[PDB]
Amino acid sequence: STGSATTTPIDSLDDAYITPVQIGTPAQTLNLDFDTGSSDLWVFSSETTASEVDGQTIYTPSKSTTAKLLSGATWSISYGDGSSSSGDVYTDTVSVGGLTVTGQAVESAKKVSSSFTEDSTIDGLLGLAFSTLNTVSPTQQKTFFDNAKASLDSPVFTADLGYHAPGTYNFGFIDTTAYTGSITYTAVSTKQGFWEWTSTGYAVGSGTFKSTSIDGIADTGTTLLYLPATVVSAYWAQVSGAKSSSSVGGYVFPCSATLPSFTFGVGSARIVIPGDYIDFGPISTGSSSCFGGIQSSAGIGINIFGDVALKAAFVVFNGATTPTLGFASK
Repeated sequence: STGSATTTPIDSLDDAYITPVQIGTPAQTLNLDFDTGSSDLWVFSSETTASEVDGQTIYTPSKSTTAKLLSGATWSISYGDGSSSSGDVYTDTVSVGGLTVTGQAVESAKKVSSSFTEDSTIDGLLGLAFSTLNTVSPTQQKTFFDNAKASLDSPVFTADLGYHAPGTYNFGFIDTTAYTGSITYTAVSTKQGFWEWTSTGYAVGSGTFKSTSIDGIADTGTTLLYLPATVVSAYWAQVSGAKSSSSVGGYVFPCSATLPSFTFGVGSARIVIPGDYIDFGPISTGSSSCFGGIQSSAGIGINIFGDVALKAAFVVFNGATTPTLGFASK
């Protein structure tokens, strides 16, 4: 089997992407944030505190003939941005782009933090990291990809995110028309539960490539590219007037600037992020200070190849016995 679904930016900045997911019988379609940096499929639901729902589409398990409470199971998650959610668990039929998993754990939110409430476009998350991070207790549950893997033609999914445009998530096959050149594959460590790999270096604009190992995660659930402070400082030094602002919370730059590209290494291959991908617009409406899309990871504890980096590539998440990642230009 295979599945193919379109993923769509939630706003004009590509702050996140949403993909429609069918849950239950008859289907209830919710728009989920596919997140290769976490491992819970959770949804706004009929059980979510009413004051914490503001425009999202909710899953109502009582209206699904295939929904079953997973007796005794609860979940609770905190994300790297300070947001959180928690609730109980059903099993139900979940389909993505024509690919169906029966008995998928669907984590029903009783509580969500304010950042989720305030984002009416995201009805929940679908985690695509390794199932070792799944928060369900006392019986940890598998991700949608883990449950589907055995039935897939090939044990892979691919992320093809668009710049200011829709893209595609494919399950079970590699669309050879979706990229240029060849896919370069690189080793993955699953020791932290993430799609963790080592980039071979970087370049700023037309500058020379710096060979240096940068360990990081391929994370579709993070908007920006978070890299070591040395690398980020070298990038922003090429933009006149750019500075790190503690009050804003990162590097800002004059909105009048033309940004240079940023290149990262995948083995001997190179992925070029055009400068425009690094512009996240005015820090506040009407401001002439613009927020940068490459930021320091120094306060995180890990480097994060988020959407800014991933949208420049066709990315293969290879879930074979020994997982690997693949990157191609497109």
